[PDB]
Parts: sequence; C-alpha cells; structure tokens
Amino acid sequence: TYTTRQIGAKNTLEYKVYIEKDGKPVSAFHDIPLYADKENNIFNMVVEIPRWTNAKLEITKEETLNPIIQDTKKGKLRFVRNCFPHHGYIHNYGAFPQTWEDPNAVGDNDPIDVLEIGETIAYTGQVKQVKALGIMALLDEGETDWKVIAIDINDPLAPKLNDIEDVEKYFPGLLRATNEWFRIYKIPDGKPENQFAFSGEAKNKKYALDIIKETHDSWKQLIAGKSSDSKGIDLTNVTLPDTPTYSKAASDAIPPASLKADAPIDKSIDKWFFI
Amino acid sequence: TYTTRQIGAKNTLEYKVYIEKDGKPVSAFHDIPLYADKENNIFNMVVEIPRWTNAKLEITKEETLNPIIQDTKKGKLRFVRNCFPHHGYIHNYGAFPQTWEDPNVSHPETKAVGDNDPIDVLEIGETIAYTGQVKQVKALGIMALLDEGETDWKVIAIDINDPLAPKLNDIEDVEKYFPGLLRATNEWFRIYKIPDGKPENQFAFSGEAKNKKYALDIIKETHDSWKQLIAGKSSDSKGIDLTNVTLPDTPTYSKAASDAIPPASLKADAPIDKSIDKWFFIS
Ligand SMILES: [Mg+2]
Ligand SMILES: [Mg+2]
Ligand SMILES: [Mg+2]
Ligand SMILES: [Mg+2]
Ligand SMILES: [Mg+2]
Repeated sequence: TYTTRQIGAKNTLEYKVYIEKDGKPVSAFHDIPLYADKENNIFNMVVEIPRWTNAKLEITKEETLNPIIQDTKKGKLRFVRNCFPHHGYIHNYGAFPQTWEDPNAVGDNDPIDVLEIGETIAYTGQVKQVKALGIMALLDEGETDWKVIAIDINDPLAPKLNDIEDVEKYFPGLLRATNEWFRIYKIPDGKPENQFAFSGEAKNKKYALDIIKETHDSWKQLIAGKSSDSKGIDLTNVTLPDTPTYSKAASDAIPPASLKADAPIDKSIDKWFFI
Repeated sequence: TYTTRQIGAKNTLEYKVYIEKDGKPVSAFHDIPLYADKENNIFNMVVEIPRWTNAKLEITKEETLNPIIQDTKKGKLRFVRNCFPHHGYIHNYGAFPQTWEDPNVSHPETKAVGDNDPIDVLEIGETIAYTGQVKQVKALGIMALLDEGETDWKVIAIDINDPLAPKLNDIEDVEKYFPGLLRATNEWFRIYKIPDGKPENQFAFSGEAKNKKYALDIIKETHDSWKQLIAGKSSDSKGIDLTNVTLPDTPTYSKAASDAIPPASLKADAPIDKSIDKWFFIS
C-alpha cells in the first residue's frame, strides 16, 4: 500500500512529500515500479501537481529518497500563474517513476512527464495506475520535453479510451488547451512562448510506449551506476538490493509526518493573466 | 464595518453566513445600502460565490435577515459543475442588495418576467473574494441573460480597490484589459446548467454587453422594484422575508431580529464529494 508523508507546512520552503510503502519512506524516483501491469502496459504515475493548483511541485533528483518539493528560484517559491481561460495546471501533472530522459534534440534530465486527464483531482505524492493514450513533444531550449497523455484506469471513461483519437472524442478541446497552455504558461514569468515539435500534434499510444520504454532503459542504466554522468542525482533506494546505492537505513532517516496546516499563498497568485 | 457570522461548516446543509455590522447581523438583502457613494455610482456588492468555486451559495430570500445558504436540489447540496474550459464560476459572483428582478411584470428588454432575486453581479478583478464579503464596486456594463426563460441581468463590475480599477470605466475597457472574458461569460451562462439536465440559456441582444449607462438604468429599475417590495406594496412578494433592522419607515422593521440570530459556530470546511471535480465537455 502506498501512502504519503508530508514534512513541513504546504506552500513553504520546508515542504517535502515522501511516498511510503507500508509505512516506510521509499524513493519516488527509483523505488516505485514503472509498471503496475507490464503485460497490459499499465503504468504507475507519481502525481506532483493536482489539477487547478499553482505551486510548482516536483520530485527532486538531488535529495535522498527524492521527495516532492516546491521549485524555487533564487530562494523564492515558484508558482505557475493563471493564464486565461485556464486556472493553474489543467491536468493532474506528474511523472513516471523509473524513467529518465538521459541528457548524455536531447533528453531533459528528468523522469518522463505525464498529463493525467481523468475527472478526479489527484493529490501530491499519489501513486495511481494509468494507461498511456499518446504523447506530445514540447521544446525547451533544444531539449525534448515529452508530455505523455494518460488516464487513470479507475476513471469512469477509462474503458472507452485507448488511443489519442479517443481524447478528441471524449475531451474535445483538451488537446488544443494543452497546446496553448504549454505554449503560454511561462509568459507571465517574463519568458517567451514555447514551441512544440510535430506542429503540436499528439502522437499515438504506440509511439508513446516506445518513448516511455526508452526512458525506462535509460533509468535502468542510471540506477545500475552505469550512466556516463549522474552528477546531482541521488540514487539512494530502499527496494533494489543489488544496486550500488541501496540503503534501507535511508527510509528510517526520514523525519516523522509534519504537524502543520497549509501556509497561506500570497493573494497575487489569484491573478488572471490575459496573454 | 461589515463582517461575517458563520454557522457551521462550509459545504454542509447547516452552513449559513450572516452579514454583520458592528458585530450584529443585518439583512444581506435589505439592510446593506445599494450605494456606497451614490453621486459617483459606487455600489455595495454582496459576494456569494468566490471565483473558481462550485457551491451555489445564495442570499436566502425566505429566511429572516437573508443569510447566505447553499442551494439544494431534492435536499442535496447544489454545486455548479465544471464546464470545460472553465473551473467553477469564472467571476466573483454575487448581488446588489436593495434590488429585485420583479417577477410580476414582463421586462421590455427581454419580454420575460424577472427571476425574483436581487440583480446579479459579476466582479472581474484579480483577487478572489469571500462569501459574505461586502465590497465596493463600479459598474462597467450589463448582459441580458434569460436564465430558464426569466430576465436575469448580469452586471459587469470591478472592485474599486483592484489595481486596474482606474483604467476601467466602461464596457469597452473590459475587452481591452480582459480580452476574451466577455465572450467566455456569454458561453458560461449559456451552458452552465447543461450538466444539471437543463437546456442551454440564451441572451437578448445576441449576448451584447451593453454599456455603463445602460447598466445604471437597469440597476435603477431593480432598485425601484425593491423599494416597492420593501414598502409592502408589491402585488406578490413571493413569500420573501422582508424583516430588516435599518429601514424604520418600512412595515417589517425590527432592530430585535438581529438579537435572535444564533452566535457564530464556525467549523472547518467540510469535504466535497469527488464528483464535483469532474470536467464536463459540452460539445
Ligand atoms: Mg517533470
Ligand atoms: Mg520533461
Ligand atoms: Mg436559482
Ligand atoms: Mg442571484
Ligand atoms: Mg439572478
């Protein structure tokens, strides 16, 4: 059973979320199997950011057991601003564990990103089981920043969704909103409009699976200690006994759950930008 | 100074929010002056529903001092559903006090009776409001919604404290600083009850947002209708509770009514059923 352990108050620099397996912290990057059901391509997704929230939460590669923390720049907590007509993130946003876009266009140096499109709003550190529907390629300064489009297998519509064309049928306009969102979401931060490969097209399930599998193989090399360069990445794990960086003690070293209410978010984050 | 008195937990059947002045409840419908500054047309808006929320909180016409209570259907709490690409209400949503959409006459602009409620207000500023807030707003324009066949004007307004307020003086300024918002507003009010199994709504004037001058004229009409109502002179007051604590020349004045309201019993927000998360794709 996967649960979460929160350290610190939400919306502060101290906030960290660890994933627990049967009460014990594990690495959110390395210890959660990519596949819930390999034969049927059911993936575990680690959720970082709930739909319609603003705080830019991410698995941190550099801290032991890779908790989810809020992104910072020069000491300041980072938020996505509201970009009309959107409110925060428009997907449950996260990543596949045991994947890595090896930067050694080029890998983006993180687990492959996942947009989960189902009805229910997720929680930070949730491990849910999803099926892949397709994939888009956002460009980020020469890096290929893939966005997998997926749905929770427990979603009421999941049986009716198998490939990318089904997203057009049951979620008309969501692909367009996705294109627009990733194009404009940094404009309020003083950055340019972003660009997609393939003229913004979403490639199909088959294509997505090939990319996901490649990033899993890269992670296999990484965790084995065999990548050409893993600088800045903590590979400590508590479930892979034959890896050089196995250390069960790392689980015990994590502090207990925080006793704290969410810190308030500055009211400026409410603002709707027309851009 | 206006404050709020909350009974119970938000998102429960027991929840009520009374507006207080001097720590004592007043009628949210009748006792809050329409104008904060009459000569400059600065209005008091009673906020019901914050932007990006779902619970259909409303001033309760039939309850003494007209607290804000969540609407219900078959006894179950009513939440407006998320209609793609929107999340809940896309404005801070509320009403002008001391107004009434007269249900006993056909309104000439729409050829329909009024919806029996205070005139509704869409406040477009950056900050998300709170339920029971009294804020001061300028009117910018107005849209002639027919909501389930009833005259249901929507005033477009902005909080006078918004950073952009000085630059927003008439409806054309809304399109300049909030491009796409008026078009989205038209869509929202057309489609928002389709997930409830109701028809699409429609607008008069093909959804045109009429200007500030037009808005002031309609606001005046609805204030005049309320003046008749509160005097006990409506042909049919629809069981509305006209009890008030600030209008001595009215038959239903009673300073005592305030003392009869229970004390605050504020509880943490109750959870909302996960179904309310759902995003509906209407076409
Ligand atoms: Mg990522
Ligand atoms: Mg990426
Ligand atoms: Mg109603
Ligand atoms: Mg109303
Ligand atoms: Mg109305």
